[PDB]
Amino acid sequence: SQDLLERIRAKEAQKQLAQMTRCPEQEQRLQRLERLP
Amino acid sequence: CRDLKELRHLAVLNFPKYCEPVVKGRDTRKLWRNIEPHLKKAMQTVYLRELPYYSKFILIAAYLASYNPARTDKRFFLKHHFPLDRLLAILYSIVDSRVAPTANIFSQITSLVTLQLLTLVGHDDQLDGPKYKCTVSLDFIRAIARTVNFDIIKYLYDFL
Amino acid sequence: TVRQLESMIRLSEAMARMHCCDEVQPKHVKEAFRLLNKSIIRVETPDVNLRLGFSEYCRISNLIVLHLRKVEELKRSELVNWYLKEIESEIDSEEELINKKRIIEKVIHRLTHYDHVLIELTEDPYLVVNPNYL
Amino acid sequence: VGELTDEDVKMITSLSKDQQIGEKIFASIAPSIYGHEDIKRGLALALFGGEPKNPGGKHKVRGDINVLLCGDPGTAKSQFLKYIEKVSSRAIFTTGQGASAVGLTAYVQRHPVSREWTLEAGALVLADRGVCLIDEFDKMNDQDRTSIHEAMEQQSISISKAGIVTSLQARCTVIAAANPIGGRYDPSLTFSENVDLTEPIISRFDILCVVRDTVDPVQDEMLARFVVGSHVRHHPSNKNTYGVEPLPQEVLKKYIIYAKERVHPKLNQMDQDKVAKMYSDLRKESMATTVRHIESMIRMAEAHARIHLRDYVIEDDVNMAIRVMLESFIDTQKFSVMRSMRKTFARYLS
Ligand SMILES: Nc1ncnc2c1ncn2[C@@H]1O[C@H](COP(=O)(O)OP(=O)(O)OP(O)(O)=S)[C@@H](O)[C@H]1O
Ligand SMILES: [Mg+2]
Repeated sequence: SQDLLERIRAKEAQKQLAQMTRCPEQEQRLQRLERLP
Repeated sequence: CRDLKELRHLAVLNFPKYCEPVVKGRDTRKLWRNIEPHLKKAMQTVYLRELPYYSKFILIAAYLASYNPARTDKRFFLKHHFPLDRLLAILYSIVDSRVAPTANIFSQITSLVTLQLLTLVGHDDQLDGPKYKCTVSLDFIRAIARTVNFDIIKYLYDFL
Repeated sequence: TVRQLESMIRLSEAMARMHCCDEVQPKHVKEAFRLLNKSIIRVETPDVNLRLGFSEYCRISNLIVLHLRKVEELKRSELVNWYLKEIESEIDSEEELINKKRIIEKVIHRLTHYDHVLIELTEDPYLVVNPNYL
Repeated sequence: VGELTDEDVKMITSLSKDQQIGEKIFASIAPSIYGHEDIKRGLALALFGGEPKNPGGKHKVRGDINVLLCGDPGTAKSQFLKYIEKVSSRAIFTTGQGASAVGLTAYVQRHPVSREWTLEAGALVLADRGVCLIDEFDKMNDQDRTSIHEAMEQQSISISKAGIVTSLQARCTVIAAANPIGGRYDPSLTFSENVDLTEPIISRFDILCVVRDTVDPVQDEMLARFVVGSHVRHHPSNKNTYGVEPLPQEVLKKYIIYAKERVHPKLNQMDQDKVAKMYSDLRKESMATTVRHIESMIRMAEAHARIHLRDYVIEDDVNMAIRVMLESFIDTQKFSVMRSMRKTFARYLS
């Protein structure tokens, strides 16, 4: 059913949002770390 | 159409065609598909319920004289660069053949006046300077010009 | 003139390049046709009664008329189910789904009872297109 | 001529014996443009050129055709001019705004080093034996126009400046483009009224072609289909009315060169009575509304004979020249009279 698929998508989105609750700067430095040399 | 009388009249007229498909053999889709084009044709008319040769030329000349300002007349007819005389000159210019001023053309003019196609403006006693107006719809004049093989749009100053 | 035809071809190619597509698709043509047509344009269209824009209203009307006319060669609930199936690529939350259901119910009712483009035939009434909509 | 390969000559001769050589030659010009038979016919006829003559060494009769193209916007006149620019072995392209009287002609200047009077050739002088193209001729200043008539009529320029009097050859074929005043051609007016040019300038021109815009759904379909097909064909990644296959561009160029440099037709079988009666009728119907028109028709027949590579002119060339000249003449008249002209001259147009 459409509702089940949408609820699964919402759960995945919430899990990914909890994953990205980590500070964005942590990756930005990493980005810059590839540009420094 | 919100008129109760008119809508009831339409229903009375169109019911026999409504009831044919079931007689031929509660099928809503079948009835609607069978009946839609007839309803459209009926809705085409909600509230509604062969001239002689020279008469056509007279009519088109009158239309041109009425709807074309005089200043441009020569611009459309003189080979090098409303009153009755203007109509006569325009008619003489349009027709490729030499037409003699027989009384029959005047009889045609008067008959057209009687048929309420051309309206007389001036006094009835003044039959030396008469004025006329043309009351023909543009679609009618285009159709008659098509039946004559004449392109009136090329001469209408307003359209140009 | 032919210059506008060349402009239309150029616009379709520009749409194709925007989407990084190696081939041109008719969707780009349909998109550019509006832009070539519009000419005189207001600053902003007024809202239509929660409010919805005039362009979205026309889009929904066009979609529903096209589907009904295609199926001609339906039911209210079935048509709503089809619409929600077609718009699944945009909805991402339950709230958006219930909002879309509200909007489509309101639009279908409004077309049925105000614009007369949709005609009811006798909880799941049959819907037909007014035969004079193009 | 010496550089020509004998294979080129044999191919040209094999083409000449074809009964439909004219049709394929006309269809071979502007493949990318749809329709417009009359304009390409006239331009090809001018391109092949006539035979210049000097009867007695007392007066010189030009063997050149000057073409004027008046068009409503959207008819690809510039495309035709560009194609003519590319095809010609010798060609110069000029625009209306950037062409001054001094620029077009040779002018006297003091040399920066030695400081003696010297002549610098203009566009027309370098167009000698070639072709000159004028774009937006309606933008010409009248003062700049004045110098044009001498070169148009005599194909020679006399420069009398700074104590130096010189004569220079100006035998060139001139193709001019023009747009009607107001941007739209009015069929209810004379050709003179629609174009902001004096009568002598038009008189110097031999062929006049007016192009209008009509809303015809079937012609619109044909135009759209041909345009989109041409667009598909000429993609860099991917890189007729007469029903005849167009000739290759190189083959056409070689044919043009050989015809220009070999054929010299003779008008020994022309019936003077027919042309005299036609010219009397032309006088009648022109005063009702000249000799150089006769001269233009004569050189037109000569060019048409050169197209078929015939040392002598057959009367069919005369008939076709009469037909196209009459078409050009009636195209320049008002609508109220062109119907009568067509009725009167239905014998020749059929
Ligand atoms: N009959 C036609 N067939 C094919 N392509 C055409 C035709 N008419 C116009 N076009 C296209 O339209 C383009 C632009 O036309 P133009 O040459 O600018 O118009 P125009 O008739 O020369 O009027 P001007 O000089 O520009 S105001 C051309 O390059 C062609 O690609
Ligand atoms: Mg152009």
